[PDB]
Amino acid sequence: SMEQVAMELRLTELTRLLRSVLDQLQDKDPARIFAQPVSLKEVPDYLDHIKHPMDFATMRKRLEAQGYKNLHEFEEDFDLIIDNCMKYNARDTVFYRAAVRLRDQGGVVLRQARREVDSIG
Repeated sequence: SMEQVAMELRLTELTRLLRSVLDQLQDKDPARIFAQPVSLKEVPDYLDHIKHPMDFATMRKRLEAQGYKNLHEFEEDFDLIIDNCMKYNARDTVFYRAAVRLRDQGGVVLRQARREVDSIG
């Protein structure tokens, strides 16, 4: 149907906008601390601590399959990156501190993303 095409075009355009958002957030992690999944070879107990691991590569895979239907879903995954790290790692660590800085800098980006998603529809 034509309605199904139009809905698909909207999803494609959301995907474009979320790819630009993802790039902008990942620039706020210049150490690449959040770039890849925590390795279960290197942190064998990780899944005893963190039940829903997340990282920028995993989000990029979902995004390229058009697997985010709305901005809320995308933000959920970004918050997992931050929140998982702030639980597993202590305050005095470069990991925790990287997550704080990513959260604070990412807030700005996400605030305007929400306005764009609402504005363009």
